[PDB]
Amino acid sequence: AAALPTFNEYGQRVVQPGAHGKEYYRVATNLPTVRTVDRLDVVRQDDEVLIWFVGRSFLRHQIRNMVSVLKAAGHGLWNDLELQQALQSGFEPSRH
Amino acid sequence: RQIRPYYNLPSKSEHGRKMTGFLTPYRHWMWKQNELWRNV
Amino acid sequence: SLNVGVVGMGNMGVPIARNLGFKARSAMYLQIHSRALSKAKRVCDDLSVDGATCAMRIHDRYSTMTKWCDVIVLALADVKASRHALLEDNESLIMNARKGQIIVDHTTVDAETSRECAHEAARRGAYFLDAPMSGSPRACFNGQLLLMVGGDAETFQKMLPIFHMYADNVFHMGESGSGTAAKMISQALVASHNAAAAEALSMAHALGIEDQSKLVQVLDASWGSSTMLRRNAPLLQDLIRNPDKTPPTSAVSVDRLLSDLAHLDASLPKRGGEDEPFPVFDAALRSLAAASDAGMGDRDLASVVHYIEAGEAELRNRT
Amino acid sequence: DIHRLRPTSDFKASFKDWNDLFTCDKRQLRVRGIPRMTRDAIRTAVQAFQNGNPPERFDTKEEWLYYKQFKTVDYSYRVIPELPEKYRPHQSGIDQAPLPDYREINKMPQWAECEERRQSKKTV
Amino acid sequence: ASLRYRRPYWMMFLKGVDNWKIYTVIQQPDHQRTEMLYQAWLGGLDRPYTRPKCMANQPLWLSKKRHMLRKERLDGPETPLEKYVLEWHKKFHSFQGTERPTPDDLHTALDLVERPLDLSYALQLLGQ
Amino acid sequence: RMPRKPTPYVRKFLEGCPLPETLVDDIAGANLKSMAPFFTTAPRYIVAAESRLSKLFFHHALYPAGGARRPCRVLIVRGGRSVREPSFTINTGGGRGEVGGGSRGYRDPARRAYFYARAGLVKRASVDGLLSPLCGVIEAHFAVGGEKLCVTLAGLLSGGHGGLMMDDGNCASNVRAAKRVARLLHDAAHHLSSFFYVHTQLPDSALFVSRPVAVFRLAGGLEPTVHFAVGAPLSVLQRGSTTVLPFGHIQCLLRVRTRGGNTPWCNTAGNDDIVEPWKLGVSLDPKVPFFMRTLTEKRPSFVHMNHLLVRNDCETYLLPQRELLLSFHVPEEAEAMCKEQNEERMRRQAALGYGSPSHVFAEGPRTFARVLHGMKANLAAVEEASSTFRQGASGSSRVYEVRALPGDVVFVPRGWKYSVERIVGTAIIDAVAASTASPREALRAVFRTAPDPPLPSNAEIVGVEVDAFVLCYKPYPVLSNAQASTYVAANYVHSGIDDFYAKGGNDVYHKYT
Amino acid sequence: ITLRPDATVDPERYPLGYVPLDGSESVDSVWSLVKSGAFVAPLSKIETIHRAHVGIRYLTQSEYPALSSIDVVGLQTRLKELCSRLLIRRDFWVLDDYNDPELNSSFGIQNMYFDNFKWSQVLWRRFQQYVEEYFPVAEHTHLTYDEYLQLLRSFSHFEQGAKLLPLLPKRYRIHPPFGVPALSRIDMEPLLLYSQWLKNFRGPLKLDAALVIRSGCGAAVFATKLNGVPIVRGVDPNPRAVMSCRKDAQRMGRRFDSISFRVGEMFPDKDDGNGVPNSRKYDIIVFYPDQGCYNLFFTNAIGEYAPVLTGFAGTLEHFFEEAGDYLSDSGVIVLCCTNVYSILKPTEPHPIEYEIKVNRRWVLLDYYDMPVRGKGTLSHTPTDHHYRIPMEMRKCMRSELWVLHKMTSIAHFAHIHNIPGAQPPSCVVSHWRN
RNA sequence: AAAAUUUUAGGAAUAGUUAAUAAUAAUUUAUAAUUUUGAUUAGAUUGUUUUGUUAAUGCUAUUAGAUGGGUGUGGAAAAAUAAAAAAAAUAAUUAAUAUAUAUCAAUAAUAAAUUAAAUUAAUCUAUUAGUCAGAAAUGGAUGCCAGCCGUUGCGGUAAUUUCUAUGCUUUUAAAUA
Ligand SMILES: [Mg+2]
Repeated sequence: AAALPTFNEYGQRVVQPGAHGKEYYRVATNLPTVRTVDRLDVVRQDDEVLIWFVGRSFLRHQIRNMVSVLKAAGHGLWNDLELQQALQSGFEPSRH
Repeated sequence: RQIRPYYNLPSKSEHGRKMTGFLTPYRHWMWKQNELWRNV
Repeated sequence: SLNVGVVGMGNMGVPIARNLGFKARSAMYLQIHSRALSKAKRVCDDLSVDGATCAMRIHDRYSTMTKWCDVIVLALADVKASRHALLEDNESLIMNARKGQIIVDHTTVDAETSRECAHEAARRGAYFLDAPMSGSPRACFNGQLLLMVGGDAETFQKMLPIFHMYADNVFHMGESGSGTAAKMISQALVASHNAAAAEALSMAHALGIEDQSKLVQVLDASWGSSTMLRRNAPLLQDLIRNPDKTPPTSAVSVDRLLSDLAHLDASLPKRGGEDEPFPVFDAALRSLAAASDAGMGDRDLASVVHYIEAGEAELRNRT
Repeated sequence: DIHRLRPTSDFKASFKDWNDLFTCDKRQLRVRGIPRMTRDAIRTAVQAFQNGNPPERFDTKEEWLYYKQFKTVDYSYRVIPELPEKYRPHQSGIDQAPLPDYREINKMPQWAECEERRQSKKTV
Repeated sequence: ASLRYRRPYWMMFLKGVDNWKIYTVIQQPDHQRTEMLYQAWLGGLDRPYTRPKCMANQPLWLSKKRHMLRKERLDGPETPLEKYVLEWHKKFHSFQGTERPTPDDLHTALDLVERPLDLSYALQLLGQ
Repeated sequence: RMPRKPTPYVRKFLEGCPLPETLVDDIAGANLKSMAPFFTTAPRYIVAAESRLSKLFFHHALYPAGGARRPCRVLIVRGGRSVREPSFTINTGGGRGEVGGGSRGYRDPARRAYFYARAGLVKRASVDGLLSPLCGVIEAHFAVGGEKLCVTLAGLLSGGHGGLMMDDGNCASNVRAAKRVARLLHDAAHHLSSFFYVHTQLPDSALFVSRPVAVFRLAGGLEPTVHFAVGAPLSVLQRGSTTVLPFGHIQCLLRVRTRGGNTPWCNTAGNDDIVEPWKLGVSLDPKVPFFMRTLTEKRPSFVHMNHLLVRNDCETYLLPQRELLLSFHVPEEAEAMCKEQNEERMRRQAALGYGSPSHVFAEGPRTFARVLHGMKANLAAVEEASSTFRQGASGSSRVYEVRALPGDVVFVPRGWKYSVERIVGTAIIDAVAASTASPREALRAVFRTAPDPPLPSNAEIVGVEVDAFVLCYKPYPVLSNAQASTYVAANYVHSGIDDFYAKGGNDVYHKYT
Repeated sequence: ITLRPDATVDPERYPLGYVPLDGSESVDSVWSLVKSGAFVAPLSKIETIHRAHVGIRYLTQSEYPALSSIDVVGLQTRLKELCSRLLIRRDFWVLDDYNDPELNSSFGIQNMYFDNFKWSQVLWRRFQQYVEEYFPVAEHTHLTYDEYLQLLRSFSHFEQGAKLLPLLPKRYRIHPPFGVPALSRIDMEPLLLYSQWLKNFRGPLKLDAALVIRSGCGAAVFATKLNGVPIVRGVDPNPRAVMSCRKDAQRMGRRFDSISFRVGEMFPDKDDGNGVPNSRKYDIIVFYPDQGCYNLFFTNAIGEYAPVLTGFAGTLEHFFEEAGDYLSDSGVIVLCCTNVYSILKPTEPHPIEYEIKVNRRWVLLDYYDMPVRGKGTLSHTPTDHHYRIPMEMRKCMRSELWVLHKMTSIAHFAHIHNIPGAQPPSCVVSHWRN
């Protein structure tokens, strides 16, 4: 949306090269981060919660981040919109 | 501004104003008194 | 318009109905009730002979007064008579109250009495106002009284032109029960300032000051000034310089003050845990009680000066 | 109280008696919690009664409420009617002018029939 | 409180119209069609007609025609008194008439009473 | 011009959307330009604004611009109740002049809000504060033998019928007024505590005379009036020698309790031991988690009397004193008139074969016939949505449930039936718990605004309360075919209304003679 | 929202699941359709659904008047129920008055925020891509009109700025992306009292490292840096609000440099014992909680093994428990509320007075209150209906401010409690000992 | 009614047209009128010794206004909206606030202005910092790597470097005079 044509502060038409067609119709990821979790169960036992992750391959700290997201959801902090935006945010290649 | 007192002639009219400018002779007399006091 | 009905004719009950007959120029209908029908017929004849502008009715029971009048105002003698007329009777004004009626009580009663009267009137749907009177009967005749109305706010705003017909100073204390407490606090301050003025003039005579007419002029311009100090000091000068002289009788007496002070200790919470959470209040009350039983009860309120040391007698021996 | 925007009769509880009403200036009317037009009307009525003019004026509330319901832009006591989009009967669906049934309206009424029967009884 | 500057000057002292806001926007073409269809809705005209620009009511020649063309409410008079009522309205109830009736003309209407329905027609001429 | 500071950039020209004048003109009922065809029986809600509703706009609200013949709608006006003081003549002063006539409407509202900061008691106002001393002198007229109270209630019925529809043959009015209350007391004998509703005149205890010829005034000093009410009020003859009643057009809607043989309270309840069916997918949290519904009181169980208040001789203006629920049963002639008018307009304006699509708003060229069919189908959806179908005796009609508050004006036409119930509070229903069971089990918080009901052959009159003031006006004229064909609303935007309601209807040759 | 026509009211006459409007019937006829549970969406123009949106919200308040505290929570539940039925289609660009490229005319609230030439030429396309991120064309065949109005207001915050007046001096603007609740005129006044408090009590109290909890749009974080606090850190559970607040800190000049934003539920992590982040102790911790009409009423306890409170009292007891582990000694906590918990819920006891008198973990050092000066909505969740405060509730509301310190740090603030004009509790006067 | 004085980095044509006239309301006459001493059109565009600066007859800024089809009314169209310009009986003329408070209501600070130095009295508080010579900052920006090597997602690694505020209205960096 920011790379679409817009009139600037002086009124002249500017257009960024992101909304051109090569960067406009650009796929999201390039690394094989598309993974399968076959089973994800949250079971309330007596005095504890058990989060079962059944999947063939997992990424680095994927389970420990999904547990934090599920704990934040258990306190009632997100909605469907924030979860979808976090899932479509993708991979972030920076530690800070 | 022309004063419309409550004891003027009322116009029983639903298509206009509810009080006319028709005075009482006491109002005429006191208006003449105030007219003379302005005339000085 | 609103129909008004005044209940009770005593020394203070008559001029309220007289002013309601005078100032209401046939706009608000007047009804008169009394403890006896002969007194009500007498005050109706007295209102008729001197010039009556509004029609007035005479009733022997409270039921016609309830079913006819919107506003009921009561001016009785004692607390128990108003308690009998308002709650304890079978044809009671509050127990048979109409929804929207306004019942004002001008008697000095206890706090629990006004509380239960307001509770019964709020359950019946009516509005009860407690507005105890402060002033003289001739000041009530001239139209100067002090009223402390407790009750509803908009009901108090509805009763302001009726209250202004026989009183100049009409104040709103707040909710019900706050109007009957203001007279208690006022007469407690009257007793405390009278005791303080008596002790101060006793110490003035002890110090040897011969000019008291100039002492009251400076004491009125100081921070220890009071209206009771202006009131009692010319009598207290003669009662100090002539201690054998008997004090003269007044309209306000020691028993008249103690009758309203007898409502306060019943309306206050229990003092028995600390045995004295009110030092100068009981210090004035013991002096008034020592002035009452010695034969000076019906006389003036300046008789405390001979019983200042008698107020110490219930403090040294009871402890 | 003659004006709609000067509710003078709403502040009867803001004064204790006659002298308190007649001795208060506009600053004391401001600190009592009175709006500007209302306290101006109160002070003007008091100063007019002091000059010998009692408040004898016509209440202009209902007349202005009548004149408010039209679309005068300046509230100048004129009458400006609203024109709707369809002001003729032919465009509101009515095809033509309604014809009256001339045989129905030319029948004799019931009192006329009763009087004809009474005449036929009394003549014979 | 005058409408001197709110409406055109030919509407000066104008009262009793249906809606005077109609005749300020007649010259617009969607309202010009509505006026000519209304004159056909009122009848009495063989050609398309619009009322003049400086007139709010109908003209005097046009309302005279529609009053003369209007069929009377009483059709088929049986009694000669009922024929005299139709002669009363053509003479003493015409459009913008000037001549008044005569007390001798009321005597003619009071001499033709045959049925009790005729007294209702005759006494209403006595009230006029 | 205006002083504007120069900027080296471009200028923003906003065309921002305001509050529409047509929207507030339609809500306040003062539009006078909306041409609305397809006359319906659904009720119309009008929020009364300050100085926006008068007799001129309410006449067009009764008779709309489409050429109606009869005011066949219930008209709810939120906050339209007016209060009038009595007028009197000043003998003193500079001359003789009449003052005192004023309206307390639109400025002093009912039920002032009580907000304060400090099973649970909150502060509210359920009764109208202005007319409550007027309600008190009516409720004390019935306060107490029992036969004297029964003949007092039978002697004060409105017109002998009191709104109730009962078959009475070979019987005068004074015996009919006793037979109706005898039927009510025979019907309410089986329940320990029940109630019924009647229309009553004002008693003599509420009317006092004043010496100046003779002027009667109300006991509370205030008169409940409607300033936008058109026509003339209903005149009833006093029987005791027939003269007019002084306040006969102001009537009362009495609820009477039977015996046989301002602090609301809120409580939050808990429970011990497919959520959104309109939504396609499954959501992590529901969009509407809670519902709010109006709580009504319990009706005792039910041959059975009609218990419907019908005024066949007058137009009704209901001014409620408490929160009520009115279930209006539509008469058959009104819906038959609306049906024949709508189908006449459909066969006149839309003579095309319409193409027969799947539904009304289908894809295709929107002709005049398709627009008319879509508007008629939307009107039918509005009628089916806002109403329910009940059964009577072999009879069925529309029932419109209307929530009436203190301070409103509910115009009911003649011939319309209605049941009246008292609103007791407000509940909150969880939407996830109501997906499995009834909403009675899904209650989360319940506010009870009415703590009323106490618990201390024939039946005995226990008490009498007034729930509404009924202003009865003379029956508004029903236009004929020729009168409605020539009725144009643009002739009635300024004048001609009092002649429209004084004379019968309008003139057939009005303004084109 | 994608409709399911089988669960609707009339699936035979209206097989699409909703009732199209066509802009001919009155608003109360639409209001009777929505009260019966039927969905409505515009057929041709946005003006039909916009006139149906304003009129229904005015008609519902006329039927349920706000007469007490229990009438406002019922009206908010009813308005949330009815405004969800007022739909608009997903492809809003096929409607008639969306934009006209020749007359430069459009209907909607975009005319209040954007130019007519800028919208009808270039900004109608940028708004079409702005909706696609949050509400895609696949998952949604229809949108709530309140979601459409919030997307237009948040597109203005994305395009241009949003000034925080009178909190920020006319040139510092924030950009809340979507779903981040911005502050109204009523919501600014608890932060205006706090900004006057921080302007005077910085230096007598030596406030250096501030911590802001539940920042939201970040308006509480930027007001602390302006008053002279050098080190501020914000914690917000919304990740998109954290990215936007730190981007606006770079946009707002060089005097907002030591500002940091992390994602945390209420407090920071404080889980690593070997990394020792316990050395970062703050001397002032700010909390500006949200007060929604559904949040203040349903406060009750839940949980068997971990008994916890819900709502506003459960949010306060989370703040009152964990703040001692992140505070330094001789440090204070500042709470900014709006006195609506005492108005909308008067039967329950005071939740802040329940911590001081009962739990005895904090000491009331200072408390301020100020009446509410402006009008508007209060703690508005973004994708819901707008509800402005009525007059009788607005004159009773007050902007509160509570300053508490630790029970263990009485001896440091003992010389603050013995000054004239202060109210020391019974526990502080036992520890002073003259 | 008249005189009079505008600008364009790449400089050329203009016209309901000029004068005469027994001509209101021009059926005629003429070798007509503007323009290279810069026209018409197009672009920019209220003007104004009122602003700012300087040694400066230099450079640089401006917000008084007007408005051939809305109504021939009115003396004059200036008429769809303005805290006064008090508007035909002294409404008020002591004063200061002169407005909020014309107090509710769909509605959003997008936007419009503005930039201190008391406007009644009922006692009683006012007055940035334990100073930071440069040392500090879970304060920004910021990754890289093959593990004998398959979607197992271990580790180096609590990564290291680069820009910083502040003092210090004795003031320092950027543009202009
Ligand atoms: Mg020639």
